[PDB]
Amino acid sequence: EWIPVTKLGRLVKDMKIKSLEEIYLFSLPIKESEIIDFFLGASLKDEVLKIMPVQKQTRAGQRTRFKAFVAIGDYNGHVGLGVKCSKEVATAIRGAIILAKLSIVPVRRGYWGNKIGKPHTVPCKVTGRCGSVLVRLIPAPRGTGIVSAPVPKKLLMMAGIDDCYTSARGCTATLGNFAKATFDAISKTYSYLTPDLWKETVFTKSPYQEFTDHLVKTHTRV
Amino acid sequence: GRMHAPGKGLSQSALPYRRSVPTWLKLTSDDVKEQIYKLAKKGLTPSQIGVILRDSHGVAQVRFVTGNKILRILKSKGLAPDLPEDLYHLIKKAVAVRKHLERNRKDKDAKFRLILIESRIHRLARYYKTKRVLPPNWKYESSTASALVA
Amino acid sequence: PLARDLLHPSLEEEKKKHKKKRLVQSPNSYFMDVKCPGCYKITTVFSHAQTVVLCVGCSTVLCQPTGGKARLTEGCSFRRKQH
Amino acid sequence: VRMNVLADALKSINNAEKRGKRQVLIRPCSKVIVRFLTVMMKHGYIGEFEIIDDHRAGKIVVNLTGRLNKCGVISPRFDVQLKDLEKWQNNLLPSRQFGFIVLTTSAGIMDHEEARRKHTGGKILGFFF
Amino acid sequence: GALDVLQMKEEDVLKFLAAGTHLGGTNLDFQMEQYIYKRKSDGIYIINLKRTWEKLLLAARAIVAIENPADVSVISSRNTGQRAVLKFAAATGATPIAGRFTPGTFTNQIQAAFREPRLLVVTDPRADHQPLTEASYVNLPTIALCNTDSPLRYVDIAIPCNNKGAHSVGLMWWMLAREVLRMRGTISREHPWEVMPDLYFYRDPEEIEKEEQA
Amino acid sequence: GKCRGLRTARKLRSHRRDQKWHDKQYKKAHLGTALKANPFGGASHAKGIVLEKVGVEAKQPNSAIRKCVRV
Amino acid sequence: TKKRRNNGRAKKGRGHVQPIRCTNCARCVPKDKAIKKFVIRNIVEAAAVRDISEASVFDAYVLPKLYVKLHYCVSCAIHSKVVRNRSREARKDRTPP
Amino acid sequence: MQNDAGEFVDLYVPRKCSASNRIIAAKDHASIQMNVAEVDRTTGRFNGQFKTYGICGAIRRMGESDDSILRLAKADGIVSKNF
Amino acid sequence: MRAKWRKKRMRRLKRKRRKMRQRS
RNA sequence: UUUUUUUUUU
RNA sequence: GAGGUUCGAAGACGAUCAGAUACCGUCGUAGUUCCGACCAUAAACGAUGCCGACUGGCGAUGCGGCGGCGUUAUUCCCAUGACCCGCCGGGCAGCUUCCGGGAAACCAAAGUCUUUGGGUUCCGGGGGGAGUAUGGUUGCAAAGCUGAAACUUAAAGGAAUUGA
Ligand SMILES: [Zn+2]
Repeated sequence: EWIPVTKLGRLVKDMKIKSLEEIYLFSLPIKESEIIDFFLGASLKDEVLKIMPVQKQTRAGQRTRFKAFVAIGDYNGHVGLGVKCSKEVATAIRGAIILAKLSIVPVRRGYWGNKIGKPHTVPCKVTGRCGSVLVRLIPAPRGTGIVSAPVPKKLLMMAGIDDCYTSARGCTATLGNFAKATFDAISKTYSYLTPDLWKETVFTKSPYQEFTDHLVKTHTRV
Repeated sequence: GRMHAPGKGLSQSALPYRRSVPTWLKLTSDDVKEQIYKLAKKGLTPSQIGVILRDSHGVAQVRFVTGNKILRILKSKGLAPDLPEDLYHLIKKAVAVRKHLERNRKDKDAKFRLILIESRIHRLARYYKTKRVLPPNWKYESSTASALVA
Repeated sequence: PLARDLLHPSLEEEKKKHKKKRLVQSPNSYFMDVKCPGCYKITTVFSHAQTVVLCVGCSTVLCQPTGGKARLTEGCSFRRKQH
Repeated sequence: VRMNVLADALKSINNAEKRGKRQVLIRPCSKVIVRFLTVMMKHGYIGEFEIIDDHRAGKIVVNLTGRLNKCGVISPRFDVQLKDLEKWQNNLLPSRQFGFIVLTTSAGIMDHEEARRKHTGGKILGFFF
Repeated sequence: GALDVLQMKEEDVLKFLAAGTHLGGTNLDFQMEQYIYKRKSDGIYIINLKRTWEKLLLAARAIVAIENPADVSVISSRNTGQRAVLKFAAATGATPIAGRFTPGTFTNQIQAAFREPRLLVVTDPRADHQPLTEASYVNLPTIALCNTDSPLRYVDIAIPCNNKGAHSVGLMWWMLAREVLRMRGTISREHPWEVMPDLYFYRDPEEIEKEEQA
Repeated sequence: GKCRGLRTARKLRSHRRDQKWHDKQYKKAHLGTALKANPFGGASHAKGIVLEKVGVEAKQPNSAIRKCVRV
Repeated sequence: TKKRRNNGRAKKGRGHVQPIRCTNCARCVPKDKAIKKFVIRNIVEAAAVRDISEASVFDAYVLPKLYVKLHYCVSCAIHSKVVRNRSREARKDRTPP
Repeated sequence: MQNDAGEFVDLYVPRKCSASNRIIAAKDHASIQMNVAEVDRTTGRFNGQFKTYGICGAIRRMGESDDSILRLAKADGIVSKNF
Repeated sequence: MRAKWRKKRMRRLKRKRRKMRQRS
């Protein structure tokens, strides 16, 4: 019951794209939440963080608008966060989940010490900045859990990382800067140039050129 | 940068990579030493002995041509002055400052510069004390500075 | 320009730059042999001269240091030796 | 006026890669630095380099593959032993999967993994990853 | 293009000299210096014509690489390049935009003017700053007819040229059109193209009226 | 900037001790003046004699009359 | 914070400026910081020039002009109505037209 | 990327820029993947072969993409040696 | 308390204090 | 040409 | 200690108001001037330590050194001056700029800073009490330099958002 309105959206509906991983590869902007809903809708969970009733003071007075943070994650390998400020509590919450899903970014995972077993920690200790908040994720041995504030603890489990230690410098009481700074760090893990990424990337056909005749047929129909 | 000045100057001697004596130089080491001797008997500091040997005559580097430094050739013979030349002229300049100082006591720009130059001797003379260029009991004073110079 | 040839900078750029900061530091000065009108003797004057160079045979000055290169006289010709 | 020359070399190299260039121009050159670059050779964090013999402390030209994130110095040459060398790793290295802490062992300038195999510590000099 | 069948010819030299593609301007860009031979006595930096051919060919290779002509766009703000932009749009199938580039064409997916080209060619980054800035959010590769002072912000490939000159703009557009049509096989390389380059030239309204009346 | 040399540890201990006289917690405890000044004299409890019963007004926002005892 | 990068006056290089008295209130203010303008006013008002001209003996050869230097400090520059307050991007302007 | 058992354990493998050799961010929306078509030596017509050039958004955003492509194509032989 | 005239008052309280100690 | 103050948590 | 030309604390006189111990005007001592010894304070502000490496560019200014098509005066040649084009090193500097950092205002340093170490001095540790008390030392005085404690408070603060 969804109609695509863009190139990537059409490719998702007609099952010409296997998953989101190829999308991350080509750095193509995503502009539909139906892409994420179709792929991992049965394994994605969302949690609202804070709604502070912000307002303003003019010749009329105070009228509160609600702000909504929510991180969306499958608890396995994919998380992202989004914000939404509107006039109503429910409108902010719903839309923020759409944006959080829209801005989902790959979460790269690694091993600590022995490489046996499944990945549970970060590839390396990483930093992210938002305002004055500097969030540093530190690799942890297996079975420790998450050492962070309750909200980033939820964010790291939502991202799927099993064991973490976290150190934060700055005003972490500001939740938005706290989550956004750790997400910048998490987004820096896969962007971090590690030795196992030194292998030369074999360039693959972009989804546009790999599927061009189908793109033209659908666009002429629409 | 400079010791006592806020000058980030960049100008020194950029000696060439080729240490060899130029072929066109139709000069002998004995003649170079003889021209050094003629300048030495005249009473000239080696700083301008090398300068004269460079502008005229045609020597690029005395050290490159012969193999020993100008002060080393003079010191091996024994006619070199006991007081180092750089140490000497700073005392002369301070002497010049103090002559103007007693002529005009109101110049506080001169007083500051004199204090600056005095310590320029003091740090230099301490190093020369350690390297045995001058006796350890050698001291510099305003009263004996006039006797030191000339 | 991400990549510029540090190992082999161009001769035009190297001569354009300062005598320092080079691949191998070298003088911008040179040697050159003096012939003055009315005289046969050949003098040797190094570039950037700072002392009076008077010809013994001609009994006349050759170059007066006026800052920078020693501005020589009118009649004397210059021939830069050794490149 | 210049107290450390390896610290400058590692900083200027880091400053070049952050921009994204292909080569660096190191005004000084110490055998300590080149023994640091030979560890960079074996671990594959920069490419080959040459030394210009200008008779004045030498000059270094270094070719880069842009594979290095940060290279740093511990200017106080701290006396690291085998007991505390593991502590420097978890304090300095981004992860135990990669990265290297280099130190002037009495056996020569070596990375920390080679130090454990040789059972010899020394004075810490720097790190890279 | 290092191939001999793609090497330099003579009629192209005449066209470049007559249109004035090789003078550019006086303002020299630090990242554009490698495309300059030297400068005149008027500060006019003469653009090396070998570099204009090479970047034209390299640009042309990018254009022939796309398999859907309807998925390429052409944008013109200055009216001087609008006519050539339109002719190039009709000749190779590019989608034409003219006048004022409405905001949200590439980023806003809601309005009916939403376009998502796979390639865009740009007459001048200075006059087309808005499409290039909007190109920074859709990772859209662009080809720019760069001047000696054109701001190469969010540019991907640059062809040295004279965007100030009216005739220089139109000639280059026809020349890229001739190259891509030669390369794709629609127009043969063995014979000169039958359409005059003047179809790409924009003429002032007063001059157009005078010519029509006469 | 702060010193880093390997033979300045005495300077480190001195700079830390002479700057430790700058925080309200350390200097309050290690001068011996706070303990001589509080009526308790370092006492968590104390046996006193009830002298007077008084009523003290509350702070500005609260209009209350607390029941304090002078001991 | 700094409302003005210039800090009001034009003196960024030198340490001191000799003061000039304000015309409207007689208050000393540094010259470079004060609002100083050149005023050229005809001796006679444009409407009133004709009444004098009619009685004038001269064959239209006399046009005296009154030129007076004007100096207002900033407290009364506003009262004069000169230098009305500007917008946030407004400040960064110049002569005006 | 690989555990001690030899299995290839990862989610994906992002590309890189061919000049800066730096990982292109998954949400970097200014990074291009430009295709350069190739032609036969004699025919001069497109032969269905293209060469990819990955450029990270930042390098393009700073202004080094134009120089990086030229060096890469000349190295690959597309750009004439006598450039 | 303006900053300067609080300083003036503290000085004048100090001068009165000194005269009291001098007479005592 | 002037025009002071205004009340306690809620 | 020299003379007070002009200004001008203190002070006086005249206007303005309910009061005006002030702004306005007229005088006006000390002062504003020079000389010797004190006094050492300011928003002595770039409210922005010094030495050292790296770290975009564009149009300009000073000095010095280097190259030049030409214009112009000494003239009759070089040469000496002066304008224009650049290059090199030391500067006082804008201006733009997704270099970058910063809470932002704004800044190529207010960058290379958790991916934390080039050397080091001075200096800060919630707000008051308080630059106070006392001791010491300088000064003719006024005051300067050094400088607490008791006690008391949950905020004081910086930047930025829309109104008034
Ligand atoms: Zn006024």
